[PDB]
Amino acid sequence: MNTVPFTSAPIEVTIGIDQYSFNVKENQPFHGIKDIPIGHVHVIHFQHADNSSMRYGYWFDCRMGNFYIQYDPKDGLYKMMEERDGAKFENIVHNFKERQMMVSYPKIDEDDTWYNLTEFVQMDKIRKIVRKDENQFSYVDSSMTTVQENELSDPAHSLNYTVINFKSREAIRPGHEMEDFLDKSYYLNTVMLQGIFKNSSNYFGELQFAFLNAMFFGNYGSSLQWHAMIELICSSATVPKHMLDKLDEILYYQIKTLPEQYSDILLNERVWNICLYSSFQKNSLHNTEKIMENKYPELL
Amino acid sequence: GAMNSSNYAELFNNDIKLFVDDTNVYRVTVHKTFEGNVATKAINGCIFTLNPKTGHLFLKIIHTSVWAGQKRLSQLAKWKTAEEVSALVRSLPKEEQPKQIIVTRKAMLDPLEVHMLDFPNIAIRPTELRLPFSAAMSIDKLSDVVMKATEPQMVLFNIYDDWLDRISSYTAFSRLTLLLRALKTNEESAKMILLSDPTITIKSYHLWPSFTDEQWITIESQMRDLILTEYGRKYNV
Repeated sequence: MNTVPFTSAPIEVTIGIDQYSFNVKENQPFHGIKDIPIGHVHVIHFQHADNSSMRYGYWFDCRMGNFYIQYDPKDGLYKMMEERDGAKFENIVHNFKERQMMVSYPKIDEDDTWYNLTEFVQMDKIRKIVRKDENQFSYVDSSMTTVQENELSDPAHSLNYTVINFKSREAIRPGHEMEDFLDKSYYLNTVMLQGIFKNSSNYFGELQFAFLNAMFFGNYGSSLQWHAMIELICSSATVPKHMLDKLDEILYYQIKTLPEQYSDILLNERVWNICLYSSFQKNSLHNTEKIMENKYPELL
Repeated sequence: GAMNSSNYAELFNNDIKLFVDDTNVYRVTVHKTFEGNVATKAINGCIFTLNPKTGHLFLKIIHTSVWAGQKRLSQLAKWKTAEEVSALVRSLPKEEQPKQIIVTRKAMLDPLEVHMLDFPNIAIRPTELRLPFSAAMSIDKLSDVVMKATEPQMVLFNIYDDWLDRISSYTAFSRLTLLLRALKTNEESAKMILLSDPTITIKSYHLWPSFTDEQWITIESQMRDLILTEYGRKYNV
C-alpha cells in the first residue's frame, strides 16, 4: 500500500483517483490519498469547480518513486512532484495519516475493475507517448493533441500514439491493394504486431491507455486512437485466437466503466456496428456484444 | 470537395482532370438455367475515362476473362476500375497526369484512393451531378469496339469529334451530356433523331454525325423536347 500526500488544497476541485473521485472544498484540510494498491499504474486527476472544462491528471506508478501533489498558484493547477529524500517523505506521510487528513483508496475486494482496465498498461510505454523524461509520472489533459492530429502544433505537448492509417502505403502492399484494404490482417499482424508493437500486450496496453485518456479527460484524440486500434483488429480476418478472447474482455470492462451519459461522443457508431455486426470478428465479441446491446441499444 | 452545379466551370479551366465512370465495367445478362435457377452471363465492358476540357476519351475495354474464377464481381469491378485508372495515370508523362480525378459514383472513391496512394498530389473527388456517362454504350461505335474485343485493350477517342474547332469546352460538354441524357432516357428515339436524315453522315474517325452549326441547333432542340416529354410520361405531369 502506497500514499500520495497533498501539500494543501487551496481551491475547490473534484479529485479523481483511477475510477473513484471526491469533492474537495477550497482550503479544506485535505492531505492526500492512502492505501493505493501497489502493482498497477494509477492516474490522479483534477477538475476545478470554476473551470468545468480542462480536466487534467498524472499517470504514475508508486514503485517508481515517492510522489506528491502541490498546488502552484502561478500556473493555477495541482502539480505532481517527486520527493527524492526518502526519510522526509515517510515523515510527512506518517504525520498526516496520524492526523487522518487522508482519504483511503476505496477498493472493494471483489472488484477487479481497475485491474481489468489497466492489465496491459505499462508505465514505461506511457512515457514514450507522453515524452517528458525529467518526470517519472506523466501529465495528460483534455486539450492535448496527438501526433496524427498534428499532421493534419507544439510537439512537446504531443500524445505520441502509434499512427494507424488504413489508406496509407504502410497499410497497403503494392499489388495487394484490394486484398489488404478489405482484410487488414497484413497491416495488423506483420506491420503492427510483429513490426512496431512487438507483441499483443503492448498493442493492448496502448489501446487501453487511449480509452482511459478519452474517458477521464474526454481527450478527443485518445478516443480516435482507441477506435482505430479496435477497427484494425475487427477488420482483420486472421487474428490470434488468444487476442480475440482478450479483446472481448478488454472492451467489456471499458464499455462497463463508461459513464452512461457520455455514450454519445465517446462511442463511434460506425466502428462499433462494423466490429460487432459487419466485421470478420462479429462472432468473436460475445461479451462486448451483449453488454453493448442491453446498455446502449440506441447507438445500434 | 464534391463537384456540383456551383463549381461547374472548374471542369474547363486549365488544370488537367478526368472523369471516371464505372457503370459499364461489369455487365451481365440474366437468364434461367435448365433446372430453373437464375444465372448471369457477363459480357465485355469498358471503363469510361474522359477529359472534359479536351474530349480525350480513354476507353479501357474490360474483357469477360477478367472475371473468370472470381467472387463478388460487382465489388471486384470497382477495384479493377481503380487498378486500370492508376495504370493509365502511371503510363502518362508527368506533365499530362491529371491533378484531379472525379468519380461518377461514390463507391469508387476508396478503391481509387487506395490505388492512387503513389500520387498523393492527385485529388480523388466525388460529384453530386447526375452525369449520363452510362449511356456511353448507346454510342454505336463505342458499343461495337467493346463488344468485338477478344482481349483487354484500350481505345482512344475524341468524344467531341471536331466540335472544339468551332465551340468551347463548356458548350462541347453540354452538347455531349445533353445527347447522352437523351440517349439514356429513350435510346430508340434519341437515335432516330440523330440518324433520320441519311445525307448527314459520320466520318470514319468520328462518333457523331457531321451536322452544320444550324443543324446542331435543330438537334439540340429535339433532344431537349424528347427529354421533357419522357419526364412528363414518367411522372404524369
